[PDB]
Amino acid sequence: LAAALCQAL
Ligand SMILES: [Pb+2]
Repeated sequence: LAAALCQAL
């Protein structure tokens, strides 16, 4: 979940 968000941003 944390990774997904870092990538998105
Ligand atoms: Pb991250």
